[PDB]
Amino acid sequence: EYQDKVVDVEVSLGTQPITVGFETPMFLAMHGNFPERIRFYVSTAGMVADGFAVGSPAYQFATNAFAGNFAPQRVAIGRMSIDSSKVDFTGTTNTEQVVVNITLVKAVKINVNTPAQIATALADAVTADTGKATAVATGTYVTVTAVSPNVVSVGKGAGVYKIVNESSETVATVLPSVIAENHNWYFLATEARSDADIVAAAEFAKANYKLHIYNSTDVDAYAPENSAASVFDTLKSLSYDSLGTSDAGADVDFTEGSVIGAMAANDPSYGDSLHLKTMPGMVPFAGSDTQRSNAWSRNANIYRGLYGGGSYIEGKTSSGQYVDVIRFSHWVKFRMEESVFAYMKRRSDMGLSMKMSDEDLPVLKSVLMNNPINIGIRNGGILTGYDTENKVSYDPTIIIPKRANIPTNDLAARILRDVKVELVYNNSLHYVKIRASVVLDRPAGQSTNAQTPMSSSAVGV
Amino acid sequence: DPTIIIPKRANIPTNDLAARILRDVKVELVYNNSLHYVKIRASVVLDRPAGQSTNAQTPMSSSAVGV
Amino acid sequence: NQSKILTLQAYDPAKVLVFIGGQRVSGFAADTKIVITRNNDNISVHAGVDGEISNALSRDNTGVMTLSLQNTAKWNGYLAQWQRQANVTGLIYLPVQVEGSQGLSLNTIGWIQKQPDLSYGTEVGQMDWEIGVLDAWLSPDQIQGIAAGITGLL
Amino acid sequence: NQSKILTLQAYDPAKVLVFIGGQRVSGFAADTKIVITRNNDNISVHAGVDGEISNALSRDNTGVMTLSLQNTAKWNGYLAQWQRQANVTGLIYLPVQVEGSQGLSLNTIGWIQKQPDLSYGTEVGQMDWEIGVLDAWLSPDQIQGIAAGITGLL
Amino acid sequence: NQSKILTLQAYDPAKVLVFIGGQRVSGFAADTKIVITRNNDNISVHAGVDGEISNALSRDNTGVMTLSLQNTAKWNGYLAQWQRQANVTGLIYLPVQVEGSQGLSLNTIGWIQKQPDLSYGTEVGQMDWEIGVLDAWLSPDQIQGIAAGITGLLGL
Amino acid sequence: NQSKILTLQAYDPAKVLVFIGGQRVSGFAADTKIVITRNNDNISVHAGVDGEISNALSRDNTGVMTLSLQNTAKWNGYLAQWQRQANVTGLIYLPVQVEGSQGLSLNTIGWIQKQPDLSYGTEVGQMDWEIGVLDAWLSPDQIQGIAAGITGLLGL
Repeated sequence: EYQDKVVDVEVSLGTQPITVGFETPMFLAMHGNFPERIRFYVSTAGMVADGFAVGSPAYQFATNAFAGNFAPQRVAIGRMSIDSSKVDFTGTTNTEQVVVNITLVKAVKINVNTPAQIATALADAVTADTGKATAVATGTYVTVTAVSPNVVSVGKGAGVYKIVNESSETVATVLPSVIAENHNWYFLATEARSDADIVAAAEFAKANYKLHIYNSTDVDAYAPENSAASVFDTLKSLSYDSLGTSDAGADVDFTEGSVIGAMAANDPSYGDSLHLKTMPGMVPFAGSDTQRSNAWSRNANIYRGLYGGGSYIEGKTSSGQYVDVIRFSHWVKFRMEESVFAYMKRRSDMGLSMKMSDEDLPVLKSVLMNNPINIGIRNGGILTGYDTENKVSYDPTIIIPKRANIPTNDLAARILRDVKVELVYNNSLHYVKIRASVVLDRPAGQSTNAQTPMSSSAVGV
Repeated sequence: DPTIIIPKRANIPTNDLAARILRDVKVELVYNNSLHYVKIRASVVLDRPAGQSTNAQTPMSSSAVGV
Repeated sequence: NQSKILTLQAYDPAKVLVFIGGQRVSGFAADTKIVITRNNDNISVHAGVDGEISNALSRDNTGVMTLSLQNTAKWNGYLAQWQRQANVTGLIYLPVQVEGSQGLSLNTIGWIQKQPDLSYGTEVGQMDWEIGVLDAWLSPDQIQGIAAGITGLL
Repeated sequence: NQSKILTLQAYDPAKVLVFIGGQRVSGFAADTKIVITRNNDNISVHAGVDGEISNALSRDNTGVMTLSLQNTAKWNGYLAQWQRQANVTGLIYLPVQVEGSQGLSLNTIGWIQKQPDLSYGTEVGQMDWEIGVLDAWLSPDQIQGIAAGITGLL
Repeated sequence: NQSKILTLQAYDPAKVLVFIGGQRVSGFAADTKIVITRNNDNISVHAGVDGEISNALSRDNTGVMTLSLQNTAKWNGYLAQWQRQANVTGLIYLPVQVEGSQGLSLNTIGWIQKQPDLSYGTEVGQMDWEIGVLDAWLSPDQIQGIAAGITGLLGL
Repeated sequence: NQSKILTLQAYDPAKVLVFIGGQRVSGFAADTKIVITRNNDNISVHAGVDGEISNALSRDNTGVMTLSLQNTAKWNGYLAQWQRQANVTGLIYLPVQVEGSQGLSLNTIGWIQKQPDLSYGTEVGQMDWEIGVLDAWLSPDQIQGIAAGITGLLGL
């Protein structure tokens, strides 16, 4: 290369540039902007460059994810083939509808009356606007479809409505394909929010050690406990583990990104939870106070505002276990496989591969105690010490067998078994109670006893 | 660190002893390179940059999922 | 509870670089190497008879940095020549920057304040040049973490 | 990084010659041999309340050089006779030059300021004549190198 | 009662702003920036021949303001030039404002009274300008909750 | 705000030049070379009977200049001879100039006011000459950026 200046200075305006370890989320959207089934993006501006329309479900998810306090710097997007799209006006609106729309980059304009008139008006402007896109109103909504293999993307803005994409590919069948291209993603979110589609993803994630998150606008979420007509009830019965929370914008803003934005960079080793964490973009729950009680029994978390701010209350999963415990279990699993695996490769590549004998097996205590266990203790996620009531110690234990104790069959297969480990989890604080008292005037003189208080009554036999 | 390797009498061919010449002395060194070019990426802020993230944990250096 | 190591890297005195005027200083003596102290208290308190107390913030940050060097280092001659030149011409201010290994740092403008005594004996002696600094605020630039906003229930 | 020797020649105390009036002085005591110190600071600082600071250059270079000698050296009698002669006549100034081995040097005009105490005991004692010098600036003449111009980003 | 903090934020000398003519003044020295004082008392008392006490309010409110500066500050030259110009032409009156921090403040019209004395010595010297001011009544201004307190005082 | 260096080069006492008659003066002593002061204030204030303040500029500008010297300097003899000659003939006026460093300066015509007092003691003594000067207005001169600053001040 040739450099014309000995020193070169780039000067920009607005802010200085923001790299850490994080777990990427994956959002399974419906689009046709690339032939691949998974692609990584680092910013919203990258999405629109690929033909994504502003306000589209994929764009809304990404912008919320990057706005969190623990936001990741790289998101992943799935792909399902679009069959059509809808713009639904089953709701009153009294302002111009700036419906962004992109082919292969315009912004349709509407003016407002009744939903039927405005829906018809929009279809009129789509036609005679570009005779290669389909638009037809039907009662109270407009269906938009591409006539040819041409990328079409419908956005959002300045109006009161929702976009509902449709596809023929079921979630249960798409997921095995996307995981084939790449598996470097931890959180799983899905655009298709049908009752059956959500359950299918939950079963898949459980068997693949992924974490499933979903929002829902269902009114049955906080309905009376007897009415088991909500998706939350179905998951609870199946004993699945998924983090769901009721929110009114779940289908207009796709607030899953805000929830993920507060977990991506939060390493489980600290034992921190989602209690009282701030979600930047969700709206406080409004349903009275009894409605809050119904949701809690449903394991349907809510975003609640107190003292001027917003606070996420309890991250109970569908089965009832707290989320921070579930993330810890996955953290323990992943960081013990890598630690042991990484040690065997350092020995296999030196020619001195590890061998099954009593002079080599004991070394594992130094490996396991080093990477996974010691980090937890330093960060406070693992308890240690002594218990004064049960009279037991919390120190982690590691037991390794002996060559004489291994069946002859296992030596032929060259596989070790029955390594056992124990740990104690450290629980955060969620609720507190206080018993204050007030004295009005001159409380009576106290007892003058000045002896050490005897701790037990003499008579016990 | 520089290395110096010297052979042994048992490793010298009989022919070289007749000629009285030693061979195959090997040395290694590393050179230190000066600086010629430099680049800078300055930035300017105009008014009240937005509040930064409040995360106060040690930044994890690697993603857990790698298998 | 188990004892915890504070920092993953040992404190290496050779990583504490001293830069005066843009040149690295070498030839330090034994025992201590750099001593940085302020001149006055940061906050003064006015105690009252009844009990009311009020505090004031000091606006003076003058400090003295002590450099210990052996008698056989060329930097002694460098400092003597600089002292003579500053005396004859008048310009006495030069930049001073200190980079810590695992501790705080310092970067201000300094000057030569006091010359040290020169003793000659059986062993090699030590001379402590006294350098004054405009501001003596130590900076935690090397350490990563922003918890000052988090801390504070005032 | 490897440790580096500073100077290729060892510091030999016998190479630190002392010349008073043109004669070499011999008969020094144990421990220290020459101690050279100034009297006032080189630069004074006037700290302000708001923060503005200004400095002044000292125009006084008076110093005190301490010579330690044994009780059995003829130079004690030499100094006593010189003191008496300077007292009776009046001329009290004589040249003083000190040459360092691997360190700084000194060359000014000096005078006898204070006479030392004389103790007599089981062992041979030590007497420290105090010699004052007009200027106490140490000179790096022996060391070779001109980097003062190179140094300095003021 | 127990101890109590008088204020919430500490008094800061740099927060005290001094304006002469319309420009902030920099170059203060030592441990005293400004000193504001009056010339006469507010009330003079007279004894009677049968125990009566008669009090008379004063109608003079001039005062003095001592400004301490280093002799290396440009405001010394500014003041000297102003003094020469005032002597030549006649205009001597310029505005003076002092905005105190957690304390009383001043806002009036001032003039240059007496030129200080230089003293070149070993250290850096100090020059003290006496600035006379028309009105020397200090104003609570920034301090809050004063209007309510004033109406609280009883008297007859 | 943070701290700031008032100047770029340090004040140097030897850089201050004192000229009397046309020759530089050497032989200063102790820790005070010269002291320049005035005799009267620049403005005198008078109170009124109904709050008015009247100010009057002064038309006297004489001052004093104390020169501190050792009693081993030849300038002592120079001044003594000049005093005797002035007493005999009558010529007493000679030029006086002081060129300050990073400070105000002086240029006027002076005279010898009062002879100091000798004191032979154990140490070397100090003699202080009072030199009276016609005009004692200090001039910014060397200090730059003063003409622009003077026009910046507002007042009415």
